[PDB]
Amino acid sequence: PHLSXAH
Amino acid sequence: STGSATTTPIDSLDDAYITPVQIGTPAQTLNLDFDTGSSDLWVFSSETTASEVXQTIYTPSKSTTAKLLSGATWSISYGDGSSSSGDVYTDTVSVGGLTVTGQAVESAKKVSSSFTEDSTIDGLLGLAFSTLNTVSPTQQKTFFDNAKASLDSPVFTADLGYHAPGTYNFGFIDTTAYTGSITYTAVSTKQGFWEWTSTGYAVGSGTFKSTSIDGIADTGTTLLYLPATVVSAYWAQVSGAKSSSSVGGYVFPCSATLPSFTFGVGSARIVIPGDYIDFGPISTGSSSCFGGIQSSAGIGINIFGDVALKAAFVVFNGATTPTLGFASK
Repeated sequence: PHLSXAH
Repeated sequence: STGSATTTPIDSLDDAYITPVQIGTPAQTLNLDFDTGSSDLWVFSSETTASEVXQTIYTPSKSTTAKLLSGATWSISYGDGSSSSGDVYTDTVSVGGLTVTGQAVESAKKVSSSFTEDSTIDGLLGLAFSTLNTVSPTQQKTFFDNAKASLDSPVFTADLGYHAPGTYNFGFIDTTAYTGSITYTAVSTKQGFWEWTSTGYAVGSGTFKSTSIDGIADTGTTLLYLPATVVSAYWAQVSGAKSSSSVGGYVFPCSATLPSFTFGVGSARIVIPGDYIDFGPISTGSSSCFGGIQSSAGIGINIFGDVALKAAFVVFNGATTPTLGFASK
């Protein structure tokens, strides 16, 4: 898993 | 009023942290990821496509204080491609004792496969500035925003742990929580992000290269993304380290004792311990581990995710001109 939250 | 609530890592790797939040009347409790890099409060709901649901869900029609916000709709995509959309309700939301009425609660009609496959995250909570809220046609206010009126002080603090639980405080700063003084630094909101600028970096017991690093404080992000040459500067101090296309980022022998990284905040220096940077074995039982610092070249912005944030006590000052405080823990 790996999270990258709003570009 | 004030508020205190625990935040606990969803797993062994600290990929993300969830916090319990109480929605509606009577209170329905969901574990949402507090995300300072976004501005949407959304959760899995009774409305979500069933095959897309594996999460605790929000049921509007079992809450008395819920109200449908007519004609409003949302659609969001995050940094990694994941996305979701639905309609909107307003309802009472409580965090660690802090209660807000009429908060917009975004009900998810559909969510992407990554959300589906995460059983630990029931939804997200935006702690970024409201200009990034995806509610159409009239943007809704974030929890903090809505709460600012009744806060003893218009501030929130992030105290994330290293493979341990931590705390999110609203309305006050727990002095016992940190060591030394807090160094505040200017925040730009042009990008709607808690956007700031580090003063530089120091690898290990090496010298502090004075250089300006514009990034964001993003609790919704795992790793720390910096420009390519900074990152190179790091890893070159680790013999076994190399970049791997297959893993997609710097890999190093797990048995490696990693050097510290120091970033600037004013004349202040935050030191991330070496261990924080070992993230984990690329697969269980592997000899190779994945690095906690990675290039942000492909992303397009420097991101101070959780690996850097758990290294400090962080204050999100929500005054009319916002600031960011950093204190070591």
